[PDB]
Amino acid sequence: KLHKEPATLIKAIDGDTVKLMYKGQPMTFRLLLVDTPETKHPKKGVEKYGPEASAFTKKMVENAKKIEVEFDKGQRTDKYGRGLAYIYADGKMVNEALVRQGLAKVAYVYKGNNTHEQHLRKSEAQAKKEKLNIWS
Repeated sequence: KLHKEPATLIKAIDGDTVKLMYKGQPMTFRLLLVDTPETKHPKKGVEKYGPEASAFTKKMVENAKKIEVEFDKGQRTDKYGRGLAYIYADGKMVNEALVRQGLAKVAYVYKGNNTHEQHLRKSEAQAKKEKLNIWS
């Protein structure tokens, strides 16, 4: 069973990454199973929908009264030291909201973290069927 833990927003970084205060310290979290268009790498620069995904994530965590983190059953940090989790804002999963809104594609599973992959896949399919944002 996965369990949701409280966290406090420090700052939204990109569509896919947020810095949170988790169990007393600041930590950067990378959202599990989602790939959003980036607004940063010196390679490609700022991909289409990058700014929208960013604004999307930022709005969601910034207006939340409660942010919760949910680690999966696989590895909990990437090679860069980022926590790999599902993030919730007032009980809504940000990971899913991005996918459902056509602002992220579902990523390949990473080292056993697949609890919500099917759920995300369904949402992606729906966003695709609606030709939303990225799927437009």
